[PDB]
Order: sequence, then C-alpha cells, then structure tokens
Amino acid sequence: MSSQVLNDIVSGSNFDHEEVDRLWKRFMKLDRDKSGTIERDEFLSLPQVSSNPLSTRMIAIFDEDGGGDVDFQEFVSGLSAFSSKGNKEEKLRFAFKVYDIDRDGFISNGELFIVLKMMVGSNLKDMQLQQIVDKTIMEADLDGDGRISFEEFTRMVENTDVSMSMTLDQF
Amino acid sequence: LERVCKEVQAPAFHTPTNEQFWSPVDPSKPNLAFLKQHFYREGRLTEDQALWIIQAGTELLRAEPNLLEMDAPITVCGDVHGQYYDLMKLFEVGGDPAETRYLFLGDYVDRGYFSIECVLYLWALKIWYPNTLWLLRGNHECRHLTDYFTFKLECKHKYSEKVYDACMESFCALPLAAIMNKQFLCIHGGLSPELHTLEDIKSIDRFREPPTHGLMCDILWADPLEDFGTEKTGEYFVHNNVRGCSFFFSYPAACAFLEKNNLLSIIRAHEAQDAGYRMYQKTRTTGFPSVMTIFSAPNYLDVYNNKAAVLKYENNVMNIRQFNCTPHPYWLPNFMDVFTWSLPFVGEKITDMLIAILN
Amino acid sequence: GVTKKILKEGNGVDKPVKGDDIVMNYRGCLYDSSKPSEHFMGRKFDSTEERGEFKTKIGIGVVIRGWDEAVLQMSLGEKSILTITDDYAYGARGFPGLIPPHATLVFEVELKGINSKRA
Ligand SMILES: C=CC[C@@H]1/C=C(\C)C[C@H](C)C[C@H](OC)[C@H]2O[C@@](O)(C(=O)C(=O)N3CCCC[C@H]3C(=O)O[C@H](/C(C)=C/[C@@H]3CC[C@@H](O)[C@H](OC)C3)[C@H](C)[C@@H](O)CC1=O)[C@H](C)C[C@@H]2OC
Ligand SMILES: [Ca+2]
Ligand SMILES: [Ca+2]
Ligand SMILES: [Ca+2]
Ligand SMILES: [Ca+2]
Ligand SMILES: [Fe+3]
Ligand SMILES: [Zn+2]
Repeated sequence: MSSQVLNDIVSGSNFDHEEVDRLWKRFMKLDRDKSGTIERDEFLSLPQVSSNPLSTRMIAIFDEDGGGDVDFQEFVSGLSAFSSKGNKEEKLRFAFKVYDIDRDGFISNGELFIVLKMMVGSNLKDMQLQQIVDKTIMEADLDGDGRISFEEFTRMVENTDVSMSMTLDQF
Repeated sequence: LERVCKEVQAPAFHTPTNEQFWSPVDPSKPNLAFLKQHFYREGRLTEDQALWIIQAGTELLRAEPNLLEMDAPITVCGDVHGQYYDLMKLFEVGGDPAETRYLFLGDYVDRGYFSIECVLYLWALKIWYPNTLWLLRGNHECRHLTDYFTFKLECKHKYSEKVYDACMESFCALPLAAIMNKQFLCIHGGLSPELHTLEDIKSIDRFREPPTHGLMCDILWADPLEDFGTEKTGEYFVHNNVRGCSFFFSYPAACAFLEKNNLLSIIRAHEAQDAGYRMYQKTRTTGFPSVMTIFSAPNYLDVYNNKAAVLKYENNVMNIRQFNCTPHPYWLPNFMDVFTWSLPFVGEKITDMLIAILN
Repeated sequence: GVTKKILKEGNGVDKPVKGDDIVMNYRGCLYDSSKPSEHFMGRKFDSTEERGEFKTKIGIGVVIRGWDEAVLQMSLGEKSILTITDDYAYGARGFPGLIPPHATLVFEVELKGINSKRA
C-alpha cells in the first residue's frame, strides 16, 4: 500500500541502521495480518499490553496522526524518545503526552484526572483525586489559563529523573 | 474532559487582591469573613499578606505578659493541630469570636495539613479581638517540632521559609499561661518541680525556643501520671518516659500547688482524649476537679475517631461541648503534586509495554 | 531484604498468590534505630487511615520487592510489621519529596482482602 525511505527514518530518529532493521522485524511480529500497519487489536492482543492501565495512552501516542493505526514511521518515532541516545527534552515531551489526551499541547483538569484514574482505580475516591488534581493545577498553572503547558509541566517535575524513567537499555 | 467531578468544589486558585484582603469596615485590619472562606476553599495569601498578619500578631503577643489574667465567661480550647475544617466547627459550637471570649492552650500546628491556615486565621482573629481572644504557646509552637513533623514543610510548600521564620518568631512571643477568672491555672502541658508560685511563671524569659529541661519545658510538656489520684508512691514528679523529657505530676503535687496558690483547678491540653476531655480527681478543699484536660482535634490524625471538646465557662457552670470531626480535603503525602507522584509508575507502565512489544 | 514480624495471625489458610488482588491497610514509616518498641518506626510518610484501603495485584512486580515477597507469606486478616531495606524498596533513587535515597522502610500492614474474600 505504501513506501518509505529507511535512511530518512534513521536520520530522523535516535536509531542507527542496524537498530531500525531490528525494529522492522519487531514491527512485522506485531503486524499479524501483514497489512503494513499495526491496528489497535494487534497491540491489544498482547497480554502485557491489554492488562496495562496505560495501554490506550501508549497506542494513541504511537498513532501520531490519530488515523487509527500505526505505520512503521510512527512506530520508530514513538520508540525513539526511549533511546539512551535521546535527550532530556524529548523524554519529558513523551511523558507530557501521556497526560495530554487530545494532543492540543496542554494538560486540562479532566485529562489529568482521567489518566491518573486509569492507574489508581479505587485507591482514591473520585473526590480525593479531583482535589489533588485541582491543587496540582493551581500550583503548576503559572499563566492562569486553567491548564498545564509543556513549560509549566517541566517546571513541576524538575526534581524527578524523567530521563531515567523514559529509557530502554536494549533495542 | 474540562472537568470530571463537577460536584467537587474547586479550590480558590488565585491569591486575594489587596482590595479583597483588607476589611471594608476597618481598613487597618484584614477582612475576616473573606479570609475564613478563602482558607476554607484551600486558598493562599500572597507572601506579603501572610507576613503582615503574622507580624501584626507578633506585635500584639510580645506586649502581653507571660501569665495572662482574664475573667469569665470564656470558651477554653485545647489542641487544634492544623485541622482547619474542625477549627471551623470549634467556632460554630464555642461561639462567634465577635461576641465570645476565647482562650486557646496551644498546638495550633503540625500533623494536620492546614496548619498555616489555622495560624493565619487565629492570628487575624487576635488582631480583630485583641482584648477578648487569647493564644498560649503549646509544645509544637517551636522550631524543633515543626521541623520534625510537618509545619516547616507545609510553610515551604504553600509559602516560603521567610513565612516559616516569621511564624517561629511569633511563636516565641506567645504567652505561656493564664489565670482564668482568678480560679484556674491554664497551661498547655503541666506542673513542674520548679513551679512553686505564679511568680515563677512571670520570671521566665519566654522569648526563645523552649529548652530541653526546665520550668519553661515542663509548662509545655508535662502530663499527669497515668494513675493520677490513685498513686501508691508519694512522689510529686517522676521523669516522663513517654515524652522523653519533662515530668509526670501527681495528684498530691497538683493539690499542693492549688492550695499554695489559692486556685481551684489546672486546665490543660496536650493529651488526646476519646471524649475530647477528661476530668481528674476532685480536691478535698473545694471539690473542683484538680486537673481538666481539654482536647479540640476530633478524629485526630484521621486515625483515632475521638470526639473533640471545648469548655464554655459562664455563670459558674463549666459547660462541656463536644463535637465530631468534619470532612476535609485530601492532600498527597508531603504536599506532593500529582506529576511527581505518578511519573515513576508512568515510566514503569510505558516501558513494560515497550518491552513486551520489543522482546 | 525484607523481614515480617507478626502482630496478629490471620486465618492461617487463605494466602495471596501471584496475580491475586489484595486489599491492605498500612502505615509506612522511615526506619529509626533510636525507637525499638515502636518497631523502629520513625516519621510516617503515608498510611491508608487518611485515604482509604490499598488495592493492588500482588506478586507481579508492580509494588516494591519487599511487599511483593512478604505479602505472599501472609494469611487473610494478618497484621504484621515489614522491615524493608532500600534495595527491596526505592534504592538509590528514593522517591522525590517523600523517600530519601537508601531508606529502610517500616510498614505496619493488615491484610484485609484477597480477591473476593474479606477478613
Ligand atoms: C498515578 C499514581 C501512581 C500509583 C499510585 C497509587 C496506585 C496510590 C498508592 C496508594 C500509592 C501511594 O499514593 C499516595 C504512595 O504510597 C507510598 O507512600 C507507599 O506507602 C508505598 O511505599 N507503597 C504503597 C503500598 C505498597 C508498597 C509501596 C509501593 O510499592 O507503592 C507502589 C510504588 C510507588 C511503586 C514504584 C513504581 C515505580 C518503580 O520504579 C519503583 O521501583 C522501586 C516502585 C505503588 C502502589 C504503585 O504500584 C502505583 C502508583 O505508583 C509510596 C512511597 C508512594 C506512592 O505514590 C506513588
Ligand atoms: Ca496489521
Ligand atoms: Ca497513524
Ligand atoms: Ca489537552
Ligand atoms: Ca497554564
Ligand atoms: Fe498536641
Ligand atoms: Zn502538646
């Protein structure tokens, strides 16, 4: 259905040609129906994925254009932020995108509640979770628009090693 | 969404303008009604607003004697420990301070995560009602305990170390005791082997951190014996192994003090009570309880499910008013924001899926 | 890595296994050597008293290692102290703002539930 230039995927990412060749093999393992794209069900058919509270966030982040499936360029770009060769900013950007459900570049009150609730379940009552979301926004929202920009996010998490969290040792 | 839980009241997200902060009735004082609801909504002051309140309170407190003397009627209150939402209930049941005399026995801060709201609102009340509301020092109003527990962290999170330091200086100005209605010694903690007459309180240099030993320590730290009133040994004082400092004092010690100083009872706080109060053995001489403990923090620590109480003394009746806890907003441990809280787990979840995909 | 001192035995029959949902009350404190008789529990950093009961899958590595191993050795209703050295908790990294680098943790725990069962 499509074409792509492997050298451009290489130069546009943190990966070298050998790594991208290996990534193509992993992509084919995922692409069970050999369509050339990873459909939602092809992610969710992995038990380690369907049982993970952030599965729908990771799928959505991979699907850069929001078109409903993941092509090889999107697969490589999504993984590139986790390279040990990657920088501090792109790892913070990936973390920001976990919370920014509608991809508009700001975390809203409701987005932050929804994503946190995915992970905490009934460990917090809705009122409790809403209260600490509200106060985090109150503290992070320096320009007063009720939402959290990428710059406001990075300021809040200065003392967290987000780079360590957002790296994979082996590709 | 824009918001998921619409029925949950949002906090006050902005600091008051100076126009909002100052009272329209008396522009030299803060707007109390405004402050009361602002803190109820988890709102913050500006640093300059907070420093003004703390410093204005310090100027009033430092002019007061070590030993206050005031008549009844009055509402006497024990520990509050930062439980602002219960402090609101305390005033509902104890009387509006616009028309009610108050005496607090200390421990305004620590454990509860609304300690700075308790201090700023009580200090604002002191500024409005300097001749009808009084504040004593508790053992928590000092640097050592506020650093060990939560108040220093709370001030640094919500305000600044400068605000914390201003509170510490204000706490050094808090009076240490009161004689209430020429009848009751009111202190936070307890008697002392060095507390012979009331002149001993007056001689203290209170404007300093409490020492680890000595009369000033004991006033803030001492407890009645566990078997107060049914002792076997004749000792007046024994080392307090529960606190690790100061003393337990006995019923005979309390009777001796009261008789020597022509007082009826010691009213104190400092120990949590399931009922919010405890009355100890009556004296032979007058038949008043020799000691009363009053404790005003209900469901203390979110743990004990105890009642709180205040004492309302008027027309020669000691009215005991208990109240139960009120719900309060939730904070993560150490005031942590939800990104700091969640990001470690977020990292684990994401990389667990990438590993599954790649391996 | 972790030691478990029993304070009240549970029912001695229902024990969590890998993959079970467990329900736990706890108080977690920093280790303080000056406090034997408080089980070396110093300053509290968290507890369920102030929030609500704690729920997690057990034995699959989504909580710290000391919990993941010790909880499999509890029975329903058991109340115990877990003393966990840093390499079975948060290690060098600690937890920013809450758990210092290389901290030994002490938890008082009570196993309230395993899947549908309640103590
Ligand atoms: C979106 C929210 C995040 C999500 C939070 C919740 C479901 C709320 C739940 C009540 C946690 C508490 O929230 C108030 C708070 O509990 C502590 O105070 C605590 O008492 C503690 O030590 N516990 C909790 C009880 C089980 C043992 C241990 C834990 O293993 O906790 C786990 C933990 C932090 C594991 C890390 C994960 C990162 C790895 O790198 C690290 O590897 C070393 C181990 C928790 C249960 C995670 O499974 C789930 C989450 O993290 C932590 C000190 C900080 C923690 O907040 C994060
Ligand atoms: Ca496919
Ligand atoms: Ca796509
Ligand atoms: Ca958004
Ligand atoms: Ca903003
Ligand atoms: Fe106290
Ligand atoms: Zn006290």
